[PDB]
Amino acid sequence: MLKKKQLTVLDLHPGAGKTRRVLPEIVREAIKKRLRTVILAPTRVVAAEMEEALRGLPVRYMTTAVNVTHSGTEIVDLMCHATFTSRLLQPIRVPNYNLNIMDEAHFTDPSSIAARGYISTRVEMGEAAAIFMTATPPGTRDAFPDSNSPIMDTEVEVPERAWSSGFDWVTDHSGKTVWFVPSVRNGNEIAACLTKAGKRVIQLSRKTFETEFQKTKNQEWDFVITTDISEMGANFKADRVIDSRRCLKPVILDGERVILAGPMPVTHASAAQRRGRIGRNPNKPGDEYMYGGGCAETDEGHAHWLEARMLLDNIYLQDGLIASLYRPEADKVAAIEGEFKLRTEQRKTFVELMKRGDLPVWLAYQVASAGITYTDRRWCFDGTTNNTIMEDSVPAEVWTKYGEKRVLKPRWMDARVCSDHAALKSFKEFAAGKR
Ligand SMILES: CS(=O)(=O)Cc1nc2ccccc2[nH]1
Repeated sequence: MLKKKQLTVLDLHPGAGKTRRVLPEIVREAIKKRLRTVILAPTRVVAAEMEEALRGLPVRYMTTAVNVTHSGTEIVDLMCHATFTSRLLQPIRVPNYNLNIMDEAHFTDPSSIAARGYISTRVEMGEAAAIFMTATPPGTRDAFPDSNSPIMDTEVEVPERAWSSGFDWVTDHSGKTVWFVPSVRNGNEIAACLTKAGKRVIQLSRKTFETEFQKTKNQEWDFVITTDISEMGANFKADRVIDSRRCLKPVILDGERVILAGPMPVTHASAAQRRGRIGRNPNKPGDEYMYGGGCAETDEGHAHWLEARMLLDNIYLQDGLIASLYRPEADKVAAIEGEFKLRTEQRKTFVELMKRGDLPVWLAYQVASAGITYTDRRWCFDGTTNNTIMEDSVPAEVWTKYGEKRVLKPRWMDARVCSDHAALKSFKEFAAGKR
């Protein structure tokens, strides 16, 4: 695997031991060969699990999620996918890694897709090797891969709202269930219904995942209600997955706004990763996978692949060259390579809007490419009437940094800034000049 111009897809089935068995073998061999190596974890939770798999090996943990004192001598770096892409974008030296290892390499967040594009381009240029570790490579059509133990697969209607009757099988279960929902708001309603029926429920989403995931170890629970973030190597001691088979798709309409379309079917890869939370224990056959819909290739035209192009157009590779998306996922977007390349000062604004601003890539781009500076929040209030953001059926209002109460009406409307209470709270803080 460790030869220049090699990209290997380590596509062992879920729970086959890619992280705990294969990865330390790869790392020892890379250290022996003096390959400057990066290991990319999708989440801080996975970064911490990797430390345990790699214990004793000379690895530099570029994450506050791991407590180790380093030698200062490590040639193997470990960081999150997002951290890698973030450092590429910033005016900071990122080593030209000889070996690039991406764990949970199916992750479809923009920074992960961009990292795969940058890495696969360096490999194609002859410069580097790469290993993408996932059961579900891009364009996989198999929602029912092999498992450590046999799984009971049943197609069944799954509730997406509070229910009173007709789903006794949901609550009649005495074990632990991981339930994939298409959104935080949908999980909130299902969670409230289960809590009312006497169940102990933990909810996981991107913003809450590190903190809340620890509850699955520290407290007794009957259900975990999770969005798609638990597709990325989250492990549970569960004997059932309930899968809505639904997700939200961010969609750019007319180059001018982002909507959260759906819910609509998941990809085959997502469905296989959802299912792959169970069947992991060869001593516990008969884990259950209950699924409420079919799959479709909903990554086609999904904003994350266009956002990935906005990131890659703004990453230095060599002179004016621009990294391509990883070939198997390159047709998910219709973009002109280089169309999103920004001049130095607009690029700095773009980066700050994503890093400090915590804005979605697409929205950060609209603001930065308009020539607006990071602290100029006038655009949060001068949109068309149909861009008015609503909070509990009334227009959302903030006090501007000038001390004026104004209706939140952004010039560019991206649905992700108000997809749940937490998102809108964060965007209100932004519009007010509070970060
Ligand atoms: C024990 S340490 O030296 O803080 C490990 C480390 N090295 C880093 C380099 C860049 C960013 C974070 C980093 N954390």
